[PDB]
This record gives sequence, C-alpha cells and structure tokens, in this order.
Amino acid sequence: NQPDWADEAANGAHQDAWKSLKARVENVYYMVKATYKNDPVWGNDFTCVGVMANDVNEDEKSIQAEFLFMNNADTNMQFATEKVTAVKMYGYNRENAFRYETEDGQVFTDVIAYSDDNCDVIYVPGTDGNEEGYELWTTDYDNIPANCLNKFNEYAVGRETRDVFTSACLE
Ligand SMILES: NCCc1c[nH]cn1
Repeated sequence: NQPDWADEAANGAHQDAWKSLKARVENVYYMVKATYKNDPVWGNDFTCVGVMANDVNEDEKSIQAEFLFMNNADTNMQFATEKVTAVKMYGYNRENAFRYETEDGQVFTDVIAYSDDNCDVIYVPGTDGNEEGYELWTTDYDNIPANCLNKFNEYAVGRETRDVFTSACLE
C-alpha cells in the first residue's frame, strides 16, 4: 500500500536520497512550498524553513542538519539541529527517504518523491504524529526549477498549496 510514484524501477533514478542529503552540505535548501500547515517541531502555520548539513558519514549515510524556521508562536527566527539518515522505504533497494532524529529522540521519516541536483519533492506520509502532505525544497528560493515544481504540482494535486520560504522571510 504505497504512492503510485513509489515505483523504484520507473522513478528510482530521480529518488536518490543519500545524494539529496549530501547536497545540503554544499548549499542551503529552502522549503519553498508545502501542502500542510503544521509540523510538531516547526510549529503551526510554519514559514521560512531552511536547512544546511555537515558531518557527512558514508558508513551511516548520515549528516548533521541545522534548521532555521518561523512560526506563528514567535516573531523571531528559530533554530534546531537534527540528525538525518538516508533510509529505505516502500521496499526500495537504494535509499529513498530521510530519517530525521531530533535531539529529544523524536523521529520523522519522509520520502523523496522526486529530486534533481538543486531541488526535491518530499512526501510526508503522516504516520509520525503529523499531517500527510508534500514539500518542495530548492537551493534558490527566488528561482524555482520547473522540473521539481511540475512534479510537486503533479503529485500534490487535490490539495491546498502554500508558500513557506520566500524572500519576505529575510524582510
Ligand atoms: N516533514 C518534516 C518533518 C520534520 C523533520 N524535522 C522536523 N520536522
């Protein structure tokens, strides 16, 4: 029981999670759009989510990730550090998902629906105590790649899309 884009033979070539994780070491990834409003960590009506990574561990397929975000609870940008590991979901043989672990031990496992060198479309299954939905991440919040944007809009059909990180975040 899994999403129709979760077909490794058809789409695995564009679902390389470890490559996508390591890409966050070189450039900040900004969550430019999502289909859901709340996250247990980032808050309610969260905006302005970005992430950068370091501490690449090839043995573990892990990085350390520093996040920035805003929510309707505080006027100021918030920050958090989490471990992220590339893992397998939906029976894939090559890692296609992100396993985030917070400092308090809370785990979130999201799936790479589509990725290219500077952008990702990530699916949140909604089984972590959170809302099911999609996310669009890009290295440039002003210039959004059409390939990922089209894939996001395709897979996220039937929902309400909203903006998360935009230039307004930097006032
Ligand atoms: N879908 C985002 C899950 C998450 C990871 N870390 C904090 N929240």
